[PDB]
Amino acid sequence: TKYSESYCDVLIVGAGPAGLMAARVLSEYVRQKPDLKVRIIDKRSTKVYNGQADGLQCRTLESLKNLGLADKILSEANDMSTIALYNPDENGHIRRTDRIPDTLPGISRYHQVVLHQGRIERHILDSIAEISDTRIKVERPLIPEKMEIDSSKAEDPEAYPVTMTLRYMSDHESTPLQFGHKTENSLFHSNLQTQEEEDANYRLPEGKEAGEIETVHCKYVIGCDGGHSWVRRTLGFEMIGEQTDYIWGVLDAVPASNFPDIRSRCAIHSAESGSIMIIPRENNLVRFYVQLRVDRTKFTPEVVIANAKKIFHPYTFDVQQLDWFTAYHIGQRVTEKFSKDERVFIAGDACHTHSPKAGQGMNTSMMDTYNLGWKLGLVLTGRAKRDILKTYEEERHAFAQALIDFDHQFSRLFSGRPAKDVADEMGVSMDVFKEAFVKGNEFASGTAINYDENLVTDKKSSKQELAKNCVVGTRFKSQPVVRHSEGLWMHFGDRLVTDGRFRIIVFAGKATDATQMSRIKKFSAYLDSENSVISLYTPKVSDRNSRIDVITIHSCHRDDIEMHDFPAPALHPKWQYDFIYADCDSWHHPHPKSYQAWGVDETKGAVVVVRPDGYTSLVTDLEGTAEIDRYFSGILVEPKEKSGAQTEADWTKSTA
Amino acid sequence: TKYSESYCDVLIVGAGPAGLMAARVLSEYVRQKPDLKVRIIDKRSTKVYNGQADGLQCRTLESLKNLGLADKILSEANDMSTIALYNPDENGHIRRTDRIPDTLPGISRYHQVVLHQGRIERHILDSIAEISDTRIKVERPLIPEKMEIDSSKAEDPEAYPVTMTLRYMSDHESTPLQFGHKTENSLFHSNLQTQEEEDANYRLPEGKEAGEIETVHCKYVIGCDGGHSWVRRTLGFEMIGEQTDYIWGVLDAVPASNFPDIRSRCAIHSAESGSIMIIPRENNLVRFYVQLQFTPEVVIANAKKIFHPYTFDVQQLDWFTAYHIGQRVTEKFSKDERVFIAGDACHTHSPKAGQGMNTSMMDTYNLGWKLGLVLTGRAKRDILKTYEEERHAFAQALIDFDHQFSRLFSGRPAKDVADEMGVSMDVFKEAFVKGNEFASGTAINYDENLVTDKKSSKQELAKNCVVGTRFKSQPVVRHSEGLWMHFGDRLVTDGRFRIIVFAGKATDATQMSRIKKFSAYLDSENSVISLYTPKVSDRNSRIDVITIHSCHRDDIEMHDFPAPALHPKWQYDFIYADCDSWHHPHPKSYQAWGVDETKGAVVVVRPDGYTSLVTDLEGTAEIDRYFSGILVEPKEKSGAQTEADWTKS
Ligand SMILES: Cc1cc2nc3c(=O)[nH]c(=O)nc-3n(C[C@H](O)[C@H](O)[C@H](O)COP(=O)(O)OP(=O)(O)OC[C@H]3O[C@@H](n4cnc5c(N)ncnc54)[C@H](O)[C@@H]3O)c2cc1C
Ligand SMILES: Cc1cc2nc3c(=O)[nH]c(=O)nc-3n(C[C@H](O)[C@H](O)[C@H](O)COP(=O)(O)OP(=O)(O)OC[C@H]3O[C@@H](n4cnc5c(N)ncnc54)[C@H](O)[C@@H]3O)c2cc1C
Repeated sequence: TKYSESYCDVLIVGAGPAGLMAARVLSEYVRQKPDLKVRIIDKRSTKVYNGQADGLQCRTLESLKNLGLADKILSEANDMSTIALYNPDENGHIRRTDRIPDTLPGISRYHQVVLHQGRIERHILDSIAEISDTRIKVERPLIPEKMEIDSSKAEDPEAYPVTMTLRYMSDHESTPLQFGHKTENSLFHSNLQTQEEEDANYRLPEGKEAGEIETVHCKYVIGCDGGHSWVRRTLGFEMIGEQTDYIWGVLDAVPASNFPDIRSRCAIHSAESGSIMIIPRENNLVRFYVQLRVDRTKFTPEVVIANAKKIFHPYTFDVQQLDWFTAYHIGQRVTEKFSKDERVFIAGDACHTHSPKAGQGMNTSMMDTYNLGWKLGLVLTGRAKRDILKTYEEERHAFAQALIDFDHQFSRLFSGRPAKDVADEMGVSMDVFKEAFVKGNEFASGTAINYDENLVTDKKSSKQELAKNCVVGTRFKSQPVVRHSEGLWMHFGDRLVTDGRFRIIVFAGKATDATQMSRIKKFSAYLDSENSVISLYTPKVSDRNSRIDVITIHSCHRDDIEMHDFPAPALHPKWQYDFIYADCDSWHHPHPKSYQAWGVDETKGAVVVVRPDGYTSLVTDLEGTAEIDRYFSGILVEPKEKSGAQTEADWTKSTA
Repeated sequence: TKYSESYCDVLIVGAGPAGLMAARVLSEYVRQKPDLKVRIIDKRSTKVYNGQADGLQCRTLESLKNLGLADKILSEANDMSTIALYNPDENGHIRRTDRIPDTLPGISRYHQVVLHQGRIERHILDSIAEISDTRIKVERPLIPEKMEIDSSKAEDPEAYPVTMTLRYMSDHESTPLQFGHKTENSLFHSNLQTQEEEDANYRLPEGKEAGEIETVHCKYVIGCDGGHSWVRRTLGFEMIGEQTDYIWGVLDAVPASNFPDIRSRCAIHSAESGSIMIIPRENNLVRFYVQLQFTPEVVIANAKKIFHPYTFDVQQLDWFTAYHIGQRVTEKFSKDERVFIAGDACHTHSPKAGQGMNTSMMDTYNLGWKLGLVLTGRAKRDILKTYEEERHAFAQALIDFDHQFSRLFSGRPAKDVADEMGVSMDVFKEAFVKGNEFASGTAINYDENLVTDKKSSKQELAKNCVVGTRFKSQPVVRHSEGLWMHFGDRLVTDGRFRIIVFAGKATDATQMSRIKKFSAYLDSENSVISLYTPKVSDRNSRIDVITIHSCHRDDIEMHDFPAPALHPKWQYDFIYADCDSWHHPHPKSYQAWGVDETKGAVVVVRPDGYTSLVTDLEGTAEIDRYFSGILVEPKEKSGAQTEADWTKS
């Protein structure tokens, strides 16, 4: 009945974790250039709880911290702390054989935590509201009906190569089934749903007046539409993998059990009834993953509870209150392609589906659009070349394959029967299981990713040895530093606010040394010069740390050198105190030995280039200014009016 | 005139930090007994929005944490970290001669932080609304005109001995602060901002008209009306002390300076122009206390002289004031234990160690729980005497400290070794370092009194848990999942007393015998748990019994401790361990608490977080006697524990 037409820079299809992270990242570029139009749609109402996830891993939290979202999430989430392993003994009774750390010591300053997905979303929704000044909001219930891509306009910055036809649904079309169960349940969301049903349930019924069918001309489209992604199926992107018939059930409940480790993360392998994974949650809840075509109507809590009782034998297990529940089969799926012309992208469950044994979904799916987001943002504001969009798929698809590989094995070890004795070859070795879990915990933290050389990751021009624990292509790891301004001891990763800027981390080394200070001054003379990356890439009369943020971490105690002993304003910006940090001893903490943790020489230092994303992309010395120019030349687009050579007088000397 | 009459349990005059903290603590007793009527009024139309008090010290933050208000505050406040001391050369040039820590290492897990008073107020206002489920609201602008006290009714529980006559003020009769609420650029609004903005409109409680005069019959009145207190003046309590001729100015600004330590806390003694104290704040602001010889320009001119030769300009100005160096304190804090005073109303001093808001909230944090327990029929009225016994001596020590410190800060630095009129910079440094212990608020030691029992304690069983001092937090490992945490986070301030059971080496058969015997006491018909928890109420709801043992959690289970006495049914915030964990070494917390690792001890902590009794597992008679002098037995006691051990099938 109503036919409409409009244009937009980005269309995000799906407002789950992936889609919302995409919106949150894009919001920053929308605030810098308010003409940009970024829309995000969902086809579901908010009346049926639409979520299922609860775990946030180490690198997700470091990233959320850089988006200003971690402290609010951390004030409510639960740190499970320990993984207690339970398996049958001589007589087949389950007992605790071991305990391993839920997060690996030293891997990150943030530990994995768990929290209701709806609270995670709310926090991301508030941030989007703030960063976009309420301008970007989820539109629902809306659903794409057609997608037409003109591959001949793909490299044209003025074109709108993707035409999306959206249908405005009815409240009833947008409401998912609940299969007759009283308890709020996300068996709709569940992966037992079929993509057929996913499309069939939100379909314009028969007595059918689409309320409105909108023709949206888009520069870019991001498909964050889940497991059965319609965006993926319409691009023709196959998905390799096959679903087992191992079936598990999920209970979010306030338990009433004598199980000694009911409040700890646990793995329970029973002799013959299946496994359980306990995920202790906030506010007295505990999540239970209980091992059990399937008729979802008959899939009740009761069936799941009866099976959990068998697995817990001889400990007791009862539910005091049940908030939600689901079911899922064990299966792994991945696509080979994440992009169609670097115009239509898929992210999140749309690209990779797997079991929840290591709670990786929401994590990986937000990290996908955290990666894509800054690349799209720089492209959209005219700051970076379109070729950086190829790095999305280059970096994230290999990661999804490694994710599916890890889940493939971990889910099967988790779902198999434990070996009775050593001769029982077709049982699961509990020692192999422990080994897989410990090894899986490094991968599952999200902190071990190493991106292969690409347009925004330059290994070839790097002297890696100058910063040995700052491996190009890996996340720039936070380490404690002492802010020079007042002596505040802090995690340096707090300083890397994600807002589209690249960083140049200047490890000034032993700045009191006359020879080292000569190198530092020469580097700052480069920075101040007419054609440095600072002068070239920061728009005329804009702040010189507004595109490329130049931060100095030195090796001296702050009693031995002043901030004004560093070049001003190249390294010591006028009346600004978030630029000079020190690897030294402080009132409440010992010398953190951060240069050493970063693998950098304490006397000579190094220069490390970090992406907007927080991933190290270049490692050189203070003399490697040509490698810095070349790195930025292949990525950034020069503003129409450049800042040019630094013309301000040293503010620390100047009399007023 | 419209006239009205009503009754209330507590009337709080003054909605500054003191009053708000009183409302916040009383809110909990109101939630437990919703008939209680607690009101809080104020003569200013709106809350403060800028400047004024800005310092939060260690013990305040520990307490705020126990009230669920520290993390919100910490997410915005600034930790000044260092104090840089500057004094003149031989040629009279100011230079940095030293740096000392802003918070003393090891003194607390919280460091002093700074954040203006409007933010604090916002936060205690939101807490109040949440705990009291919006029932307790600041009524403003209203002002008392008369107070009549009937001392012959002081000990009658049913009486309303204090009659307050209140007047509803009009928008234009209330005096607004010059640096008021500032609308936020943009369309986006968080709730702080939204709350801030409605708070910024004049607005009598509903139906009330400016001019309306209300006669309020009160059981209790708390005057938190500030340095010029109308309540203290009406009570006739003399503000004893002297006001010097030293005058200082204050600037809350975004500075434009080449001073190297502009973002650090600093003390600057200039040769002949006076002193400066720099207090580096949140969001690029810096607070400057500038000694004068009025408007902001006069204060800037003087700061330029003191900073010579460094530059000093103001990029933006958020607030400003001037005051005189002076100290004043009352001898009494209470009239019949019916009308109390708290905060600046009892003690005023210079802001050199930003003690005002800190001490004032600690006053009503102390008074509050005592009033709360009396009002809910849980404690006897005699505990109210301990407010004044504890807090007035502290106010006297505060004025004594400020008396000396403000004078050292406002004097001209000694040129020579012979310059005796001048201030010795070495004496100054000593005073500051020694002042920092006091100013943390963590060294208070209350004298023996009804709620603090030193005589019946065996202090040696817990040597760093000195009766009368705050029960210091120490890292522990929650046994349920192995979470490493500060144990003080567990002492939620909500009116409960704690019994901290240091179970010691629980795997020892002899030690477990003592533990079980203690738990048999707890479960017995006449224990403090059975006597003081109402029939069918949770047995940790009045006296909260927490167990901290010395074993690793791989060596003993939670269900090896008596259930439900020490291991409550399906509840996992009771058993903690002094052990090694995944991310931290063994904290050595028993040793930090000065408690024997094998034998343990039993420490009783007040609702307030102050230790009040130290004994051993056999000292059950001392525990009974301690609680019998304080608590009132409910009409229907819980009696002996009758639940089966829930851990056994
Ligand atoms: C039981 C269970 C527990 C899990 N636990 C965890 C855990 O703790 N940690 C973790 O990281 N992961 C977990 N996962 C995985 C995680 O839930 C998903 O991987 C994650 O939600 C993927 O997010 P997404 O944004 O890509 O897609 P989804 O979360 O599926 O969201 C897609 C969104 O797009 C919408 N949509 C779909 N089709 C259309 C359309 N055609 N048009 C418009 N909108 C559309 C939706 O209605 C939906 O809001 C768990 C999964 C399950 C099954
Ligand atoms: C103008 C000013 C400037 C200050 N500057 C500083 C500074 O630079 N540094 C520093 O550390 N501290 C400063 N303080 C001191 C500090 O703010 C207090 O120590 C702290 O707020 C604790 O005080 P209080 O709660 O007891 O009283 P206050 O904070 O004074 O609050 C008293 C409240 O009661 C009200 N009131 C007063 N009379 C009546 C009445 N008759 N009826 C009803 N309500 C009434 C007021 O409107 C006020 O809201 C300043 C205080 C003032 C008032």
